[PDB]
Amino acid sequence: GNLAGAVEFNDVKTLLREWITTISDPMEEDILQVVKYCTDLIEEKDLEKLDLVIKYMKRLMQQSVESVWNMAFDFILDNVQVVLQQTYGSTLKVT
Amino acid sequence: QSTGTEPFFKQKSLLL
Repeated sequence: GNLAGAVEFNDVKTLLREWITTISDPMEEDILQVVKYCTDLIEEKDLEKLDLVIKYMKRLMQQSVESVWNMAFDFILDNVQVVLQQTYGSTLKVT
Repeated sequence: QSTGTEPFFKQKSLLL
């Protein structure tokens, strides 16, 4: 359940809260890390906690909407939804 | 300094 080094569910929330608001953040690989985690949690069917991460990343990318984070919102949402169309056949509507 | 590639998310996600 590790995500950006954060092991616990409260840790990933607080750490990715910092990652988005305080960092110069690197190439889109770091966004695709959370996309990979969405795909893994899709295989493992732990989408309970992954929905938590999606809706909180919606919150944060909408609150920190500045160029790369605006683009990261569309990138993160779309990629989770296409893999969720592959497995479940429906798109997760956090909005 | 130049680490070649400088991640944050991925860095911690491999460093832990």
